Amino acid sequence: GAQVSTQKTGAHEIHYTNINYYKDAASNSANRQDFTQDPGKFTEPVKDIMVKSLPALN
Amino acid sequence: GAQVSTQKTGAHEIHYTNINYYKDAASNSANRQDFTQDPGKFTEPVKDIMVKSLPALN
Amino acid sequence: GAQVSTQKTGAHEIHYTNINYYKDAASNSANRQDFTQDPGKFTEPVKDIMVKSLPALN
Amino acid sequence: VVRVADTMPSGPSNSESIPALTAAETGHTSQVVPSDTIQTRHVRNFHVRSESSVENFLSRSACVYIVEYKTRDDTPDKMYDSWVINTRQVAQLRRKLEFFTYVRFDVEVTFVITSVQDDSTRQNTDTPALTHQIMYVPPGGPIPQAVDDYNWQTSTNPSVFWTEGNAPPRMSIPFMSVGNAYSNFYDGWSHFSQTGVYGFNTLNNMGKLYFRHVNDKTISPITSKVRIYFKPKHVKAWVPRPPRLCEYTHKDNVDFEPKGVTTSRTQLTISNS
Amino acid sequence: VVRVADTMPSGPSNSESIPALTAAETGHTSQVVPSDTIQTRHVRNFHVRSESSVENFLSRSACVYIVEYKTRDDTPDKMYDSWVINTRQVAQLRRKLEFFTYVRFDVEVTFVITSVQDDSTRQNTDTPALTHQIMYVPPGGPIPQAVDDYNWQTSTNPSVFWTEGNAPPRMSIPFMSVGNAYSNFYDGWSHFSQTGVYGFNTLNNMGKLYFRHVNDKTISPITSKVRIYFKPKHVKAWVPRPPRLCEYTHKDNVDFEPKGVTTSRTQLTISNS
Amino acid sequence: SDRVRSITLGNSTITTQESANVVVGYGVWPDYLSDEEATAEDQPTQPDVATCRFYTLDSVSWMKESQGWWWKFPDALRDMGLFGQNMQYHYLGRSGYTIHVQCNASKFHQGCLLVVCVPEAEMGAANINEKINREHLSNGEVANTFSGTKSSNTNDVQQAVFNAGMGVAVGNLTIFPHQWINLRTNNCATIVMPYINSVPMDNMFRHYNFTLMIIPFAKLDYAAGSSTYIPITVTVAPMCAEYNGLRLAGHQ
Amino acid sequence: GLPVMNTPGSNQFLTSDDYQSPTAMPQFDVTPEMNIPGEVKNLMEIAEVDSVVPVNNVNENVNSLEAYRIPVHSVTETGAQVFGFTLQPGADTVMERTLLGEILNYYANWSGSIKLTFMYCGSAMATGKFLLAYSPPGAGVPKNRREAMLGTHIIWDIGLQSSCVLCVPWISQTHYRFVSKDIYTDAGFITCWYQTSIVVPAEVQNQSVILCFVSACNDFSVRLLRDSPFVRQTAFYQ
Amino acid sequence: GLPVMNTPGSNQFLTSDDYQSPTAMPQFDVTPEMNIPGEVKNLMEIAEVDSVVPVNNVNENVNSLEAYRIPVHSVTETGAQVFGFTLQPGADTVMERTLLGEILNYYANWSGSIKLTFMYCGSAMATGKFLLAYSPPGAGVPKNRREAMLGTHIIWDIGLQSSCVLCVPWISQTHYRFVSKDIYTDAGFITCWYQTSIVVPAEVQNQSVILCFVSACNDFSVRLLRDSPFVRQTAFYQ
Repeated sequence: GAQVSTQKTGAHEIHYTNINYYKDAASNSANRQDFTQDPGKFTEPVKDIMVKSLPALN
Repeated sequence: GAQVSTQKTGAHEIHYTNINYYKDAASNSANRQDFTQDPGKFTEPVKDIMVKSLPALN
Repeated sequence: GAQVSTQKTGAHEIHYTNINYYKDAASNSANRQDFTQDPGKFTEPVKDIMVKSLPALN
Repeated sequence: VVRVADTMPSGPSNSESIPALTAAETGHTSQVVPSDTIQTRHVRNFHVRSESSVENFLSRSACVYIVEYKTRDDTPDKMYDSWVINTRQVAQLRRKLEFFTYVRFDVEVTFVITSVQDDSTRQNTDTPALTHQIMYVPPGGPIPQAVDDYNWQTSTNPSVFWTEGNAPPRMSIPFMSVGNAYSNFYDGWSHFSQTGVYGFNTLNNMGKLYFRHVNDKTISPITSKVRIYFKPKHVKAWVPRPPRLCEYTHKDNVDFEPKGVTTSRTQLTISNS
Repeated sequence: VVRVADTMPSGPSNSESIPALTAAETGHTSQVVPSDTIQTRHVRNFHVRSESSVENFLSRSACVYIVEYKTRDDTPDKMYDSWVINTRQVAQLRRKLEFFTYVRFDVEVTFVITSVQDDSTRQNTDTPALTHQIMYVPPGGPIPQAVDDYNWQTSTNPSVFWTEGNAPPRMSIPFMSVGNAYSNFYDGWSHFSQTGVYGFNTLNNMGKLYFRHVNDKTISPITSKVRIYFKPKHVKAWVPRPPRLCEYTHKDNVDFEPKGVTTSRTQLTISNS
Repeated sequence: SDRVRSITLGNSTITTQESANVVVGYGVWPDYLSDEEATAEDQPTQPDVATCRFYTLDSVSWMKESQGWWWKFPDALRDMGLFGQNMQYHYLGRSGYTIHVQCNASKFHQGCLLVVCVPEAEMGAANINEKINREHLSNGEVANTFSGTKSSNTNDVQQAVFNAGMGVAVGNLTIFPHQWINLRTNNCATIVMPYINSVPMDNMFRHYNFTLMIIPFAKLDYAAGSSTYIPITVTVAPMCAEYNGLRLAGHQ
Repeated sequence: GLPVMNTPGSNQFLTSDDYQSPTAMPQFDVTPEMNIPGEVKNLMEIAEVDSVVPVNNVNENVNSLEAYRIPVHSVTETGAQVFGFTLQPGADTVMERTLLGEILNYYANWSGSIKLTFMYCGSAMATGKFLLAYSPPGAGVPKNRREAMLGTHIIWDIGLQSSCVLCVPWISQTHYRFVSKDIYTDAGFITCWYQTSIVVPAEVQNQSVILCFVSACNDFSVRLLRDSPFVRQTAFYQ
Repeated sequence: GLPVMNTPGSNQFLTSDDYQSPTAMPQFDVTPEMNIPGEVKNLMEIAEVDSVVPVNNVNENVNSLEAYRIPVHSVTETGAQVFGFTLQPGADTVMERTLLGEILNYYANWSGSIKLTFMYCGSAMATGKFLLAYSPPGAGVPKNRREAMLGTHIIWDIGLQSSCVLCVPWISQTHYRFVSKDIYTDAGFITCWYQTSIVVPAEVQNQSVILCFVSACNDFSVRLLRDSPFVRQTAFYQ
């Protein structure tokens, strides 16, 4: 019941071990490898989206 | 001699490790994942079972 | 997630175990088996390389 | 993975089918889903009856009896201390086990020991680590009679040695009933002439525990207090019963005084007052 | 593996396309890459927004409340000590959690206990190892009333025993909100006549902790101080808000005094001075 | 071009000729409660014509020296038609919104407003340990008003434009759905705000869901011959409304 | 050896452990298992069984069997309130000691629908209709019959079928409620009303007895364990 | 047993742990998850949103809304300095309390490009052009307009488009900067200048208000956590 994933190392210069022990999900370790983002609902909160080339509400 | 089963997590949002160590069954952990039920011998303790549409001993 | 490599033993007279535990690379052990060398940029720092048989800037 | 039942949709109805009318005079408990009284929508309900199972409800560590015994005194019976093994001396664990008539569980015992230094003239001692011995004794075993009596040797009996400053001890106990289930209720006598004792006590027969200090006569008495925490597991229970209303009186019977069935209202019809 | 955006090359331009001119009067935040103002080269940028995620930003252990209680005194309320569970009494952890309006996190609690010997006539004692009990109590549970009261028995409640000289205790707590997210902000009342209390306090309902010494009446009082370190994890947060400018006043409201928006310059135009 | 915008909701239509855009909340359009999030079980009433329509609130004036306004918005529509009735007779209510704010000015006028729709805007009191009355956080469609100085009244909301009531930095108050009514280009401002809450269906009297804040940054500066009274008119309309738990009238 | 280091959490005893402990008497020849009828594997099988609610608990009728009888009789005009009670299974003074009330007093956060069942134990010749309402909160308690029929109600007749079912549905903001008495979660206000009076012919007694039953529907749930507030002891039971 | 020996590091509590700890209440029936709109998974989504900078913080205008207004008016000749400020997002007295300044005050080492956005809130009939420069350090602060246009600048006109964008690029020796005030890493010196004056016709006011916004570009980053210097408490909040 092992899980192997890459460590966090920098660019231009691994495969650790994770075994889930306790019988719950509140004992699972902190998911500190979620790098996902989408600034599409804090920027561009709009209908009729801009083009950046048109004069943008001319 | 490993056993893999799912953890208890909620709906809409695992696979832990269990190894049986000691040489008896009184050392095995508490089976806290038995969700089975049947209220057929505390409700409906009857012969000539009701239909819920018929007038039920008319 | 195991890695097997040879131990350091002398000539004319092994296969240890290494498992990467922690979630970073600053926790990985010291890489004390890098025997590589190249004295080509501290000796011969030159253009028009010598031959050792020619009289070497005759 | 077992969910609770969902809600099915319903509509305007005019039928001879009557979920509202039932015969409670047969002992049949009616089975009306809320989709048969008013117009309920579609509900995808994800409740799981998880923490209400008979395993989850009783597998919590609960105290049963406090045991107090000192390391040096004037009388030999105030040194070590025994206890007859029973679960019916604290009303919480007893009341949680008295939903049922018969149960089948393995016991997982954990002792928690605290040492209190007594008051004397010479309390400024350099005391080493205390040591404790807990000798299980099956029914009919030898009777320890002192802290230095040679019956504490444990040639066969289960024992445990603990030193203060560690995690508390823990051991498991398998199913030891001679029948098929631990009878929390037995309506009968002991003699076949329907005489003797009435229990509830005829079928205890569990054996007894013993406690002593392994250390010798110290120069300062230390009051020791050990707490026993039963923790059942692998539990199967049969033929339930309603819980107890009146308060308890003793451990060897079921006797009580009558209690009012609830607390009064002083009104009968609610209003905005 | 997610990188930041690179830099695309640009050149001399004369277009009707105007990245510089935008309409900020629509609430749209402009999206000008530096490749549209001046002639930027090709940059292969390997920055990773790693240590700015909402998981990485809040999953640090932070103190919430210090608890002080002695092992023998004259009054029974200065022995054990309780605490109502809330995160809004220290401005650092509170201010880090008040970026958001609603959060969903599991709590991982760690207690750090220190024992200070008080001053008396007879401080030269031979003191054994202290022991601590931390009994969680759900909302509506029994009220402990002494250090020897029989409500400390933990027939069901979560507890932990620690002995001084080890690693500090640690336990996890799952998501316990009855809604869907811990409301750091609730704009409303408690009574449906829009009266009662205003909070922010109507939706705390977390239960309370209790602390006591398991050891008996010692011959020298020892001041005990335990520190609680919350450590959230598995964090999802929604609908953010700007941080707090003015200083805090209390724990059960949001009230304050007005603070100047920044520190003044005494000039407005920079120069070589 | 896209300056002419029309909005039809039921039997009330707003036509503007110098709009800016429509800010759709945090990207999510209003929607009825899908049954993956269903909590209660009885059938809700979705009127959809007598409820999803534009209701006009009171109009306030903007002089040279005015400081701000705030409206609580599940409460300012307490007594506006069948939205008000179906607020009263039920127990749980869920609805989106659609804010529109009319304010017009000529080309020889200048100034700029700021229309921010802050969820869960819990405001601090004027004194530190005083209980706020219900008639100062809201007054229905009667607008409250900020005070630019350090307000020190009794049983009153802490009125300060440089704190926005919550003690936040008011320049940083633009993380929410915001628009700028700069008077040189725009006639109005439109915010379509979906229903953000931690519970799926909530009551509509005990809870103040959000607060619409209009705070002027550029003051209404103009000549010595122009028209002084320049009003501000706000008209909103709920969306996707539904109501759970019909009971007897009142609230207590 | 093996490179290992402890964590904060070592050397503690916790009540909710699930860790494997060694046996004290190994190889123990366990006595065989027997098929006993009436097996409980979930307390929710017990909680969904009908049981009688002590409704009439008024000023020393609790020290008797009188507390279970709900009296009802012929009225002068119409439309009076026979009984009425708050819906707090665990914090009420009515359903406090019933089986559903006991099990929920061992819990803290519950949800799901509740059935009431009303056996009529009058004579075999008298009739009468009774409005069995349910008023969700936000408003107060409906003081007359006209305010009572604006909730979830049922109009129950007395005939061959002597028992009714008012199946209270689930109308709630949150998923789960609280057992304890609090302000944020209030449930509903049962109030029974004469739809008509009791018409009874001659040579029969006028007054009769209605009973009440309570149970749980298919989607009933409980979430947090705790100790129940009914255990009130002082010392040990020697 | 098993041959194991501890390492230096056993029996310590560290703030940045990632070690699995046991639960206190097992098998906990977690309440379901709800799709709430406006989800944040990275604070960098928050840091790249426009927000207003208090530029005019001069000798008690901070106790008012006056601090956000940048005044500008018709000049006699040309070419004066309206405003100007150092580029230290976290150590300035100008962008200290803005949202970008707050988030970077929770950090220590940052990098990436910064956008400024300048809404013009004057009348609908006045025009004027403004030189928006950026002078990288090594030299001082440019004292007149001739020294100002030898940096990264932009010449912005006022028309229908009321707001500009000066997108400050990334010109740096190191990859990352420092938040705190220090000497080794200095950034640049924003200085705004009249390209022309403000020509306004009759019966219109002379003076107007420019606003400033701030945000971050696509490649903005922060590296080290710390405590922010804004939390100044004395005792607990009972």
